[PDB]
Amino acid sequence: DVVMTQSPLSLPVTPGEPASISCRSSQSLLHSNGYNYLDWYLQKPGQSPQLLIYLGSNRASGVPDRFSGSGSGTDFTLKISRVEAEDVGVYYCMQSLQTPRLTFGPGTKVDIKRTVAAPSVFIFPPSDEQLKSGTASVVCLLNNFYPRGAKVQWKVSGNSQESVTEQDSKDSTYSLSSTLTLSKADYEKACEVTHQGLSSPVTKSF
Amino acid sequence: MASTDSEKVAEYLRRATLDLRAARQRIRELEGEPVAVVAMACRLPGGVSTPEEFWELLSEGRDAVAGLPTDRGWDLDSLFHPDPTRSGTAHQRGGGFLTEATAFDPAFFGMSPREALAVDPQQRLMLELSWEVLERAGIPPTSLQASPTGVFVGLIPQEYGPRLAEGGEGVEGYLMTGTTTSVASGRIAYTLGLEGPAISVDTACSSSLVAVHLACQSLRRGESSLAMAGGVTVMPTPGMLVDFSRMNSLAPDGRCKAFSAGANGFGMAEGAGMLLLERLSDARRNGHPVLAVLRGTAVNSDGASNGLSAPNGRAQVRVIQQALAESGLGPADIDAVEAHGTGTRLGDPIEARALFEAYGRDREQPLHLGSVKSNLGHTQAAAGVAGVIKMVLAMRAGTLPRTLHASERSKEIDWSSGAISLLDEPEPWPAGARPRRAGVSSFGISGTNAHAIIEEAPQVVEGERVEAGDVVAPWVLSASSAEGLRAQAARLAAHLREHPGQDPRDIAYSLATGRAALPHRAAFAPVDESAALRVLDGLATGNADGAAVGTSRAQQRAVFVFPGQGWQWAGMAVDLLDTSPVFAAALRECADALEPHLDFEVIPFLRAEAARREQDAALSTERVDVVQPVMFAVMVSLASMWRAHGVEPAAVIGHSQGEIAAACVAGALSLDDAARVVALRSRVIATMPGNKGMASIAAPAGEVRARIGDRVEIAAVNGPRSVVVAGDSDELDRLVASCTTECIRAKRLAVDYASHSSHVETIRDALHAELGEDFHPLPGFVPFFSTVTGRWTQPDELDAGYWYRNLRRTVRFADAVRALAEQGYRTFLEVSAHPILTAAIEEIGDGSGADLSAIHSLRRGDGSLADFGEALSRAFAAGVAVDWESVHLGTGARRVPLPTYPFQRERVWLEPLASLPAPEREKALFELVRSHAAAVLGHASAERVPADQAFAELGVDSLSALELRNRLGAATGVRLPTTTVFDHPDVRTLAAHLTSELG
Amino acid sequence: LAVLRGTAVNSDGASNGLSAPNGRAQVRVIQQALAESGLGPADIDAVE
Amino acid sequence: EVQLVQSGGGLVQPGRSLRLSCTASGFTFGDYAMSWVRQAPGKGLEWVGFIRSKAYGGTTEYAASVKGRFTISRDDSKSIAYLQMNSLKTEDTAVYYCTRGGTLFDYWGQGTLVTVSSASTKGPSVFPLAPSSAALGCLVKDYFPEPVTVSWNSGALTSGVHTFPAVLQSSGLYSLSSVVTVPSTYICNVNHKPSNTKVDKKVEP
Amino acid sequence: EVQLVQSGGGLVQPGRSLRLSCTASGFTFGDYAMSWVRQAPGKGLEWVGFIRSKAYGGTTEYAASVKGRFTISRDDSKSIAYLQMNSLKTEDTAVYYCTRGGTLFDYWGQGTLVTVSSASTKGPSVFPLAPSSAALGCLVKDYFPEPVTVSWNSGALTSGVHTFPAVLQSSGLYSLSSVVTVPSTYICNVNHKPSNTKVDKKVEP
Repeated sequence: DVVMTQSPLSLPVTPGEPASISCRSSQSLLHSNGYNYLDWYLQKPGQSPQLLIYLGSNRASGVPDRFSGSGSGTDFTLKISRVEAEDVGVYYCMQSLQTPRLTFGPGTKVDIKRTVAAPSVFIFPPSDEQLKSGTASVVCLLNNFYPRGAKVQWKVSGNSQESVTEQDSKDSTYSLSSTLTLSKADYEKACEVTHQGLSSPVTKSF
Repeated sequence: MASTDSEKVAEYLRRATLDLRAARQRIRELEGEPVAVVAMACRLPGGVSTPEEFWELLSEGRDAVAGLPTDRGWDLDSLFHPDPTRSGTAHQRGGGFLTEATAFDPAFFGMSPREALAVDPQQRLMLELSWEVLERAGIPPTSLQASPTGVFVGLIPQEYGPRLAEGGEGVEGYLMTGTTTSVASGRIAYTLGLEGPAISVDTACSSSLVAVHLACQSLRRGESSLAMAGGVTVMPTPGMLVDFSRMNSLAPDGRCKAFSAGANGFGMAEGAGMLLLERLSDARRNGHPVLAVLRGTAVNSDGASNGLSAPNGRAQVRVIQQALAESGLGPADIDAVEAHGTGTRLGDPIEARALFEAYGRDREQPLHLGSVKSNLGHTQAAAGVAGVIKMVLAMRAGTLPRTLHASERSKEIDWSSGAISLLDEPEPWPAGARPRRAGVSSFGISGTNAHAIIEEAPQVVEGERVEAGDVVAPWVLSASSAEGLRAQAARLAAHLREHPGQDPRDIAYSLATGRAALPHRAAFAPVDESAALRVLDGLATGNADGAAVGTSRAQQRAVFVFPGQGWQWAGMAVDLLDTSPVFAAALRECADALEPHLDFEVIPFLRAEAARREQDAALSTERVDVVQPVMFAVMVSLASMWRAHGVEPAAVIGHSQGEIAAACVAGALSLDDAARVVALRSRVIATMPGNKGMASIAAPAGEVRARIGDRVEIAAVNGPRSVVVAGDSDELDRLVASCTTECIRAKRLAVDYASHSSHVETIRDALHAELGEDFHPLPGFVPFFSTVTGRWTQPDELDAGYWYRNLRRTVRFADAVRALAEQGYRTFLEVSAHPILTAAIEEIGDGSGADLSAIHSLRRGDGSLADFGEALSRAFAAGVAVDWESVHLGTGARRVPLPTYPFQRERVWLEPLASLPAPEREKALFELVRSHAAAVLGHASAERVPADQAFAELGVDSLSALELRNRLGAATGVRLPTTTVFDHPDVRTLAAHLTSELG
Repeated sequence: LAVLRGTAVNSDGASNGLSAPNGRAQVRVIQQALAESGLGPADIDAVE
Repeated sequence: EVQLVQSGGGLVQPGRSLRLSCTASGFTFGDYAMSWVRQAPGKGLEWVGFIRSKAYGGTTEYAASVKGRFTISRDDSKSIAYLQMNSLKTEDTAVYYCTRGGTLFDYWGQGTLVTVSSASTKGPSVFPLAPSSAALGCLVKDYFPEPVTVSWNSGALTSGVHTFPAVLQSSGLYSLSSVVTVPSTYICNVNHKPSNTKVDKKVEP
Repeated sequence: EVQLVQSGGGLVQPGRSLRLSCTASGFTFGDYAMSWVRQAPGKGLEWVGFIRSKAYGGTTEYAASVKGRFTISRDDSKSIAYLQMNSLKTEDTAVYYCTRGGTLFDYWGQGTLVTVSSASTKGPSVFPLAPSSAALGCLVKDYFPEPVTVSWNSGALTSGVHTFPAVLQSSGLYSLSSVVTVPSTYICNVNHKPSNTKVDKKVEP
């Protein structure tokens, strides 16, 4: 069969603090040679993917001493001993035992860590000139929230699109623009979120 | 699959090997990365002041041992008594002593003469050496600011001033800051601004070589990307010859008879040396010149020898062998060692036995054993960086010099082996298959032995191309004093008259990139090396001939002012375009941006001169619909040319249509946007003319305000005595008639329309129609000054309405340039083909604040690249911070050895109230503040202390600043704030504030 | 007794006086000895 | 020193052809089997294919998604790797990247934003976002292709400005929704660079 | 550190069973494939055999010279490699090494001197070498086994002393011929340690 490899997909890191991404493989990646066939790649945000670790633990030259690798083929653990602004992005656990490999895995979505923020829900009803243009776009903006595990539902669903920006610097939050590209009549008939910045559903409508 | 484990476990082997090939070349760069010797400065015994004038002492076999200094106030009479044990007497009757360690240039650096009086001659010379060793590497000594650059000086405590317990009269708080080897490495890293480790070394006769060791490893590890290693022993007291003589160790002659049967003692000398060390990778990547290459330096101690003074044999071999191992070389890889050769009848035998052990035991060719101390004397802590300079010259001249006083090879040393050939005749040392390697040994009196290995610079410099160019690159030179300016023009005429045939582009690249921009600049664009050495012979006397001279302290950012009509000649741009790829490209771009809206392509109209522009019912570009588009074509191209040679704007000021170039160059509008705008404003302005006209006149503006009438009212205030008035033919002609008879000449501009009046709004309909909303106002790239509101404003207001507004109200160019002057900028380049209104902003500066600097690009009937080299010349000379790595970005220019700064030396040796009458009060307090400044500055010559120089560049630190504010709080009887020296950085500012604090 | 993890030496540069201290040349030596020892600013418990 | 600079992105329609070139300078090209991977906008990397070393011989292993459509080649004497993309479809809108390896992707190219959309170049339909009673924003719906630049008060306000990443509709168009957060009357400007259509928006509740 | 320390040499008659043990401490014994390289006295190294890793099957590859005679094993929990040397003949007199690599010999261990000789322990037959008319020497023919040590003037003369490495006859015995070179009346004392038979020799022409 194929090796299924998973990780802590949404691991937060705070600068100056050791972090630890882990990988778990269904099959055994420790090949006869005594060498694990797992590789650790880094795609820093909007750049070419980088090779951090090959053969499970070996580190690829040019990769700082920070990226260590410890564990066995099945349960691995990339150990960053010092997370700076450079130790962020997507960390792909990518096997080598079986190659055809259609995917690099979901990848560990790394974020600069703060506490949990309250998502600021803004329901923005569409401009009426847009209703005189042939479409409708009510936009439910979700400003300044972290972590990014919040969805927007459309009640009173399915035409909704998705626009998240990566983490900013001085606030280190996320912002979502859930867009309901819509049609002329069906406007004559609400958004909320279930982010853990709050608990109760906060439903405000156009 | 992936060819199981055949194309995988072999794909991981080309990483685990290619990572091993890069993790092993990190270990060969953490331990044996060969560091370069980028430059060498030396002030050595005799006339030596450069590493080239030492090769004229080492190559013609001259001994620098002449006699004891008479400059230094040494007794010279109690130093010599027949009794050899009389306390206070010296045994050597001479020695190679420095004739210039008594003198120093204080105002050059941030040092008060009183502070420079307390500065130890060891650090005082190290400051001048630190500048030379940077001006000799092509590194501007002021470009190394807040940079990782270690300073590793090796000195000896000695005794200079008066014993600190008793202090002094003027040197009270600075005595400490002078007599401390501590600040003899930090003072240098402060004046230049270096942020690298600045450590001082004390190993006596090995201090310098041990300092190059510490520097070599600060480059192997990487702590500092650059280092200035080096050691100085200037002896300001005969104390050392009185204490080295009580142990009976100085040669009665002061001569270090190295390895000679006539060695009657070690002798002595005073001296200084400095090396600019950079790891070879960095040195050749940054382009810094590599002279030789320090490969391996080892430092060991003698251990338990026959006393603290006596040398050790095995310990010397263990450092002559540790250097070779640490450099990865063998005994047979070294062609000529530059031993200590201290000169003692005991040190030389053990030293040579050490050299017969680490080299001589396994030799293929005889080792060429030498000693710099024979030619110089034992320079003590400068010995080792004198020896590295003599080896680095021996490689750079392909000759190994003679060891003077070595004809009688010592009888106590077994030379029978023949593996060591004492250099008594200059033995050729030519470049060959073997890299030329040498070894420099310094064995101190402290017991610490150091040995460094110096390979020739890898001869990869070869491969340079050749070419020729029409760019007459300015030969820019500058000094901290007007007399230093006349001696930096005289020491270069001499170098270009005694080192002849150096490509003129190579002397303009070296004087520009490699000489700091000091606050007295001269710049001339030579066309030859006799029209340059005639200018370098007029700049030596002071006569500004064919050059541009200027005192420009506190000036670093230029503004671009944009003149209107006045260069009706418009026949100088042909010349610039024909000789300028950039002016023949930017002009094409702006023309092809103008043509989609105004068909007229400028370039044909440009070959057409005015001599060829008057036949078909025409004048000197009087067609507004044709002059304004081509004016713009020339103006934007000139502004792109000035930004192509490195001068970028700070603010922007456009007279009438220079607003449109404000749009273009400052990023607020594109080439197409601004081209369409002027082209469209052009056709509209071309429908009114036939009844209006502009009339520039110096006429009093507070008087033409009553003359405002007959439709002729002010369109622009171009200075105090500069007024552009605009109106119809009612007052137009009578102005001239009724004015020119009273010494007020009305320059009736050759124009046919009126702007900045109520006449422009007669085409308000077509002006708002044929401009359109397509050149959307954009926040651009440069600050800008509106000549409609007369204010520094945003770049988001330049729209169709903006052009109308500008053509509607008074330009107030005078108010704009004065707001520039008061705002922080002071220098303005009249970007134009002929700088009309040049003395107008000069008029502005003459009657307000400080005199401004009117730099200009071309002139009427002057558009050659020679006049543009002169434009860049007058821009540098007037303060504008030209970037010279753009003017020489490519011209076939290579660094050339040039004379360093001419330090105007003066002997600095430390031996052991006004009832508000008039502005006469302003200049009286001014003089009072100056006199109390040049009495807390130790300026015994109270005469003058630069008025434009700050209170941080005249050495007005705490002590000076505090006592100054106290002197003023007593003479003027005021309560000056504690941070006054920071509140008012200049004596001008301080005097103005004090005379302004009257109530 | 204790291990000297990292060290750094860094001149004040062009300060406002030879004895005058630099405020941003100490931050570059508390950060050179903190990036030569492989540590971070949160590992050092106390400062002499 | 090694580098794998790419070239050959652009704008095509589903059912066309396109060339992807991988200039390899720094290493012996013939030694490494080189891969071609693909980042669909904002999702994980998917490996397209790889050609084995000429010294190894072997074959050209492609994905299941692009077999019979893409073909990969290599040349040593001209030292270039090729992703020949043929019979394109909407899925190929992505940043194809060329890595030096077939199992160990050690080096990578900058990524070529190869785009396969059926749309044409049209300016933005700038639609404002009136505040409820708060933040103030403005849509950029129905523009194509990316570049895009929206600033506030014409690049005066930069604090609180959150440009919302390009969103593509089923029609092949793009939609940015740039919004500032500040209590008050603000200007948003949009300039579709391929078509040079700068539209300006004044917004009130 | 890795140290492959060996044990198990000695003296046997052709047709015996001898054990060679390779103590591996420093590396994971099961990853490498230990091999045993023979070096007959004073000639080049010849590879005896090697066991594959337990994960590589454990297949043992032997030489053509010792197939059906020697067998090689390995144990991880007791971490020892074995060369089981059965049916020895005269060829096995040699310094057997244990390297840690089948194709990539690494540590090599130390060197276990195994000797297969049919001889017995007898002292030297010290026969002097009279000078022609020059150098003065003395034979030690027919001793077994090596150790052997010969001095001159009973360890007083060390300059010019050449103790020729020993020599094997077809009879299984050893022969050293120690000779000094100096013009003259000298003594040579040979001490065969296994049998403790110290014979002394005075020589004249």
